Amino acid sequence: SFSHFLYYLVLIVVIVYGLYKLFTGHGSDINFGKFLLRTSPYMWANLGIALCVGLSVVGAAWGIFITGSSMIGAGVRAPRITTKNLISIIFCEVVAIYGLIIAIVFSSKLTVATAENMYSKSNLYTGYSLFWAGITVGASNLICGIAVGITGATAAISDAADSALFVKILVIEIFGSILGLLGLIVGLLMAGKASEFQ
Amino acid sequence: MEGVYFNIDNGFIEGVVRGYRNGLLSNNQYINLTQCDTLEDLKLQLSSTDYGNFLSSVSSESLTTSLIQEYASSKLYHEFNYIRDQSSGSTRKFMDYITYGYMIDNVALMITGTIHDRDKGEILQRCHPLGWFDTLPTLSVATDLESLYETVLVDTPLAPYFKNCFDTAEELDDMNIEIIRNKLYKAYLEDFYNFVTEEIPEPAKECMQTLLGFEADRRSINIALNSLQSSDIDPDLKSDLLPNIGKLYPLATFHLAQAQDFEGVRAALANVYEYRGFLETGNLEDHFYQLEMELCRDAFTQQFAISTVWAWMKSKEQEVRNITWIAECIAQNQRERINNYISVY
Amino acid sequence: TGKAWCCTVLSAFGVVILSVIAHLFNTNHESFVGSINDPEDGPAVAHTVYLAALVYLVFFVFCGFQVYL
Amino acid sequence: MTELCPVYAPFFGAIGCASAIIFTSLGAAYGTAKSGVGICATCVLRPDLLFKNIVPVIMAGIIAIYGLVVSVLVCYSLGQKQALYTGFIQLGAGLSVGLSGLAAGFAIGIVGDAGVRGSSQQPRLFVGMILILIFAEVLGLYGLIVALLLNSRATQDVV
Amino acid sequence: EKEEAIFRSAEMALVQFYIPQEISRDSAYTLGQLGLVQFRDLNSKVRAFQRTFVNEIRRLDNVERQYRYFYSLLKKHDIKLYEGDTDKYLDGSGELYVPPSGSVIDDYVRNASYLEERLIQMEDATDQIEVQKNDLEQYRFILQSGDEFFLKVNYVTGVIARDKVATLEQILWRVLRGNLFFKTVEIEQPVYDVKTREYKHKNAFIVFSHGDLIIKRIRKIAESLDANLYDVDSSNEGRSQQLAKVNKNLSDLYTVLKTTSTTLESELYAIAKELDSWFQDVTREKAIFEILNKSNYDTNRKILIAEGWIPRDELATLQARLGEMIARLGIDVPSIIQVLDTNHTPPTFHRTNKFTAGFQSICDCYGIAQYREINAGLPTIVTFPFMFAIMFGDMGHGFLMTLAALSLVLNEKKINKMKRGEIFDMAFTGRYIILLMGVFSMYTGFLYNDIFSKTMTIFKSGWKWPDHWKKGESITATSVGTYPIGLDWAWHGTENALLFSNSYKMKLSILMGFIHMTYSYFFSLANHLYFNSMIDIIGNFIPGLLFMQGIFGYLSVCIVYKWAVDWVKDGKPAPGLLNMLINMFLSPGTIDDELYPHQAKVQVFLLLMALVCIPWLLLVKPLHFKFTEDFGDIMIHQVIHTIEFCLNCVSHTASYLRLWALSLAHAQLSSVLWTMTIQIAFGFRGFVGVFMTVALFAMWFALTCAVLVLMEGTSAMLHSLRLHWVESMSKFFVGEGLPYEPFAFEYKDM
Ligand SMILES: CO/C1=C\C(C)=C\[C@@H](C)[C@@H](O)[C@H](C)C/C(C)=C/C=C/[C@H](OC)[C@@H]([C@@H](C)[C@@H](O)[C@H](C)[C@@]2(O)C[C@@H](O)[C@H](C)[C@@H](C(C)C)O2)OC1=O
Repeated sequence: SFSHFLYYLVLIVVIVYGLYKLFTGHGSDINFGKFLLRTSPYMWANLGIALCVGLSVVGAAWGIFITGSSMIGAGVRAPRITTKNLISIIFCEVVAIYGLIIAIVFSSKLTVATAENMYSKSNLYTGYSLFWAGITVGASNLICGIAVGITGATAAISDAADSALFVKILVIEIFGSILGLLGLIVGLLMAGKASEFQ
Repeated sequence: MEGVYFNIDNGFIEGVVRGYRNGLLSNNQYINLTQCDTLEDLKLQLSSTDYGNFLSSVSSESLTTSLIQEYASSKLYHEFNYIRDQSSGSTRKFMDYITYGYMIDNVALMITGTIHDRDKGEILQRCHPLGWFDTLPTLSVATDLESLYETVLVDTPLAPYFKNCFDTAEELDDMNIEIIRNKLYKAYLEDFYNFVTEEIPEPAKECMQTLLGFEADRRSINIALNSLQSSDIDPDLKSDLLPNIGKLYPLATFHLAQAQDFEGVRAALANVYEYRGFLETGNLEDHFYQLEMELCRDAFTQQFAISTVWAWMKSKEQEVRNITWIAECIAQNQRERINNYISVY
Repeated sequence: TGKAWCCTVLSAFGVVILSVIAHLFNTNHESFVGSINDPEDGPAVAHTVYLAALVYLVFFVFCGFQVYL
Repeated sequence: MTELCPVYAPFFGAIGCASAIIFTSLGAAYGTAKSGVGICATCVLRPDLLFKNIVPVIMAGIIAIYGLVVSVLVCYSLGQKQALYTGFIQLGAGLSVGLSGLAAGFAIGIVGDAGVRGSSQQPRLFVGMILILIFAEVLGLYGLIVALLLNSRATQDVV
Repeated sequence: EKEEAIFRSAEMALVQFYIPQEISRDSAYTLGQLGLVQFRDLNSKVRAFQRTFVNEIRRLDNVERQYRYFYSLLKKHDIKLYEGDTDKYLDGSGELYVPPSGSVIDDYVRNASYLEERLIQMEDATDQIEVQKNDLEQYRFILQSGDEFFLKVNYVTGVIARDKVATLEQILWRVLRGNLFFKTVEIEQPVYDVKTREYKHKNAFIVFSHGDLIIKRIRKIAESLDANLYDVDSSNEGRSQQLAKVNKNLSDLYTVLKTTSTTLESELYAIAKELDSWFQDVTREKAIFEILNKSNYDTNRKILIAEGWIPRDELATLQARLGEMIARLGIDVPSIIQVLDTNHTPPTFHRTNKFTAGFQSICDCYGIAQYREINAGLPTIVTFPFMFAIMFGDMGHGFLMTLAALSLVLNEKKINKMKRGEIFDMAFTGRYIILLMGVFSMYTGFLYNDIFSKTMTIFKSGWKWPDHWKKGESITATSVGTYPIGLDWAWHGTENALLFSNSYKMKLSILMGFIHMTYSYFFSLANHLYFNSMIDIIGNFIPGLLFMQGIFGYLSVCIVYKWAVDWVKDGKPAPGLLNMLINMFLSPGTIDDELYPHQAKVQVFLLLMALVCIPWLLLVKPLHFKFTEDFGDIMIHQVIHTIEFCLNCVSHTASYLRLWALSLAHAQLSSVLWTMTIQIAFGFRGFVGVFMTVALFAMWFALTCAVLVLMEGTSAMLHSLRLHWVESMSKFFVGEGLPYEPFAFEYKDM
């Protein structure tokens, strides 16, 4: 496999470079601390916001097409199930709503900072908090959207056979949506103390 | 995981196939069809089912058990071809491999008719229209297996399945066509099992591996029992006829190859518990069909699995068989064994 | 005759909208010439859009005559 | 060359403008291809639904409109001497709209293929297909909205 | 007086018909002509093919099959079918017509059977004549080939379809090894065949071989693949002689085919002038017996007992109509109408006008309401177009939508008269829907000051720009007043236009979603009051009402209050409402900014109210059910309802932001389209400027009417559908109601 060979070559190159820097006495030259301190926190904040909304939308679309394919497939014989299983698509799109809300909240903290206070403690904390909270919300919404889409596909296929299946698989779908809700809660909690760039 | 990547290409296929499964007749509908009086009443009862008005064009006097079977089979094959024509890639290859099993039976039936010199129209009618390679009607004349292969089988996707049949005599008879069918279908089973293992993903991979193992065991038992009555069977040559992908392989298949008596066959099958009771008592084919229906029902429990297509196709083929049996019993009015149908839904 | 109806409707909407736009340009409307990015010369753009609206009026009357017959 | 306005700052704006159209076009192309396969499959059996079933292709193309809009609006604030804050704002907006449009186009393609294949058999499924396609397109709309929110802050209080 | 059942379903009474068999057919005719009775399936206990009128339904089904076969013959032998007189039966309303007699139906059945026999005989004769003529035509073509075609028994020259010519070529190659001389030509004209009733293109072919066993081998191979083989004299003189044999027998066969075809088309044209009326009569005769099939016939007596679902309003009309039928027949009968009081579920029927029909189609696509349940189609009439307008928000695009809908509304008589397609029947039954959406979109665009993405400076702006400033200098306007109607036009083109419009639209969405939710939730109270479900009021309404008015009603009140306080003038800092909402749950009792005195006390009180109402709503109704195996089902269902309620509270309030999202998207696309299409044309001047202006305006109008008015007005329409089906109906729509499908006669297209 070309991808596996590329991964192995990258690992070997990284190990060789690290050993070369360490053995020669320049091991501290591979400094992640200086990389994080000298990196603009605007980069972290904007990447966090963009990845939050992007991964939330990716998860929403993932669940949407998984559920919609099954809804249309099972609707050929039972068209009555589309309107009743639209709740599954609603539960898939609510994660995109969550990502949009988190993106709005984080973008409210995108203020221009002065040159002297560019990499201050508060600014660096804001950048890290926005980046990681956006990553958390986006990945949680992606995972929740995929799970809710799988559950909704099963619910549509099962309630095509008998309508009593939907009222019992909606519980599992609500359990799935709880994951996205908790992801939003944690993402807000991380950025609660992160003040605007100053 | 299972359903993360399935619905990209096979979500619609799975939904429609499981709706078709929902359309399978239940026990209550089977009983209602059993309580019919005439074939017209059977058609009217089937109208209320998910068959719809498939016999609407058929007149009352034209309504016959053979024609009912023809229309039910035509509807089933139209559904299967529609499902295949909406799928691509691994699913399309899976459907083609499903069709190859009927195609082998079609070529065997055509050759049997060719030596038997039966009526061409009835020979074409009896053939399964799912497995149809373009040179299939050519089979009504071709007899030599070398000429067979070079002029027909290389063209068909059955070419990889014809490897070791050149050893036998060039003249072809009923025994030759039977052994050629067995060898071809064994090679097809090996190729299909390999395709399922490599390309078909979990959980459809394991489910269809189990289903193909059951099919291989079934045909191994059938081949052993059909060759037991014949005295020209070689124990080592029979290994080329018994499939090697089933649960019987390798010990039970070896014992079956060395088996020469019905008690010997039972001792060979003593390795597996499921198949012991099948020969212990009762109708063997009835037990095979019942366990096949049970396996199809178990296959339909798994979601985001393409094995549900195979489970559906076997289930509705059995459903068409049951409809034909009920129609024949009603037309002949011999309802002593009218309730001898196999259903799990 | 569907093309004639489509062109008649489009040309009538042109005669309305472009005439309104040219009137707003001629009066030096804030929303149209009130920014440095917006065109500096008001009357020139007003005359250009007057000519465009006259072209659309010619199209409108021609297509309406075609529809009427 | 200023600490606030590095020489690599325009790279982020330019690459965000490029990505805004690149990823939205990729998603729109996937949607168009899948929906075209579905439409051409169904039109052999039901040619009367040829123009009714083209909606998935239309809704896949709107994603390209969103990407084009973000690319056009990003070019407004592009410049040689632009701050790193503006560059990363542009990159974030472009990435947001691009990834959202890519996901939306993938979903629209898959659901539109399923819907066109299932509406020829069952005409009642056209409404459901349109609903799910709208649910897929509103995701690209949300990406557009996030891109616009980011862009609104691109050149405000920037020095 | 007929009740105007738009707020709730029409009141229904189950009516029992004591129809004797002497007038059973006429009674079924009159009941189907009325079209006000939804008959109950009284005879559902018995299985099929055993019911009272199974044989007579089967006879009419056979006649319908024969008529469908006649229609297939008319279609294959292309003939336009003459439509029947719809006005003869009035195709609707309560008017009664003279129905066909039983002798007329028997004559129809016998004529259909005899004429089917005649038509199948004639069709078989025509098919055999056509197939032999086709064989002779192929033989003529193969005789008409050039001399070089046969130069390269010695051959198997014949005709095969091009679908198999390659397969035949290759299989013959493999049969003959390297001794293949397969020369083939093509028949340019399409060849029609009666075996498959389709046209297949054929290719004449010839193969040269010598061996008798080989020549028979290849002949059988060719014959196997549906190829009509022919014999040729192998000489040019022989070919000429054989072709002279042809075109003379072909003349006789053409004459015979012409005579038979003329006779058969005469018969089919005779059918076409009367087939539609026969089909309508047979369909009505089958429908009346299918309805009569659902009757509890008494063997000892001669009375057909049938139960139907007629609204109480038309009960007197039905009694008068049945009395009129009795007077027409003159047969004396006992009391035929006897109103019943049962515990069944009556159907849900709402009387709709031409204006409310589309909105009720919208509200019934989701699901059918319960009997005497608060109709969701009455508030939809206004809410759905208004939510669409909030998302749409454009006075120019809204004007285009209004004109498009008015074109249908004013010309609705002609469109009703003419046939409509699937996309034309839709958007015409909802022409009033589109009209309301367009009018409300114009209103919202006025409130947004958005006319084709521009702004209207109708009134005096409340913002005053500085007295003087240098070009390119950032200037901030100072407040002088407030804009009377709509958003201020001084906000157009400003850098912080988005920062204001986004907050305005988000708070508008939150407020108009809270109001719409509470309006829908009060419909649950109306339903409970009508149904006398006081325990429902105590256990599901009051807890949920307190929950939403403490968690989300408080948010709306704070949003309104923050607008009514001059924070700059008062000196207090502006409290972030979103941070306040977050802190109301994630850190009770902590407020960074003081919106109003005793904010923390009220916030913790409302949080306690919600956290008390959650167990209230989860437990009180199951507790009442326990203290009046079903207890476990009720308890679990109440848990599911509670969890779904709490989740969809925040879910619905958050998803109402789609109004702001779509409004922003529409505004930005409109502005960007104006920038890329017309704003470019302004710079150019002269003849090229005029031409560019014309072309760019045409492209702008096309793109507008394509994506913004039509398609962006379709996304908002369907999103308002979603907000009504999910965010609004789930509040008060119990659903799972029986749709009203009365036994009415309609024109069934063939
Ligand atoms: C060639 O330019 C056409 C489309 C292009 C290239 C649009 C670009 C701007 C695209 O990049 C954008 C992104 C998408 C867009 C703005 C699609 C609108 C399409 C028009 O639709 C109004 C159809 C429409 C006229 C046509 O598709 C059908 C004939 C039809 O009218 C048939 C009707 O039955 C159906 C109800 C109707 C529906 C589906 C809209 O479409 O024009 C075209 O083809």
